[PDB]
Amino acid sequence: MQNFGAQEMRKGRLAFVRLSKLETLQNLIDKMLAERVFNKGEAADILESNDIRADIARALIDSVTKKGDVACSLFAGAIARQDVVLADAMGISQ
Amino acid sequence: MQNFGAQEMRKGRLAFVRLSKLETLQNLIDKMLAERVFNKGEAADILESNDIRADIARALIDSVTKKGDVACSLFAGAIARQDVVLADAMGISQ
Repeated sequence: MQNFGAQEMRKGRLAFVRLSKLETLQNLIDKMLAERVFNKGEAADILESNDIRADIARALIDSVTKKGDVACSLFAGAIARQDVVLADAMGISQ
Repeated sequence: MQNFGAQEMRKGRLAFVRLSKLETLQNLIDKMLAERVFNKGEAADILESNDIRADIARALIDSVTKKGDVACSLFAGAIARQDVVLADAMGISQ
């Protein structure tokens, strides 16, 4: 441990949100599962960010589609090379 | 090369939003940058509007803070062991 309470964690919040790397966040969450601070449901919730994920997907595919057929065709080739199942669900050749 | 234009891309839109993994999405953004489909400004619009990392960080530190001082102290201990810059910025000594 360290002697560092909730008052001190509130004062450190902005730095933590700004500066923490994603790899650090995943390890911290695993460490709080190992210490029994989190149960699996809580860790799952913290990790889940499907709404932002889907919003990234909308922005990406909408930016591609606006550029027309040649961009869409490059995009579809790249999807096939990245995830075969997603390509197949979309109608893309593999 | 595929011939997979905008029409087909719109018909696969809902599958792409629901089924894409986050790592796929980040890879595709890099690929579309590589292919000169995007300029650096476009690839950053997509990502900077939708920071999953910041979302995970806020949910994490707020779960810990609400559990009180022991949990906060364990959390601070693990931060110090992970990232010395984060630890220094938040007031944690190491």
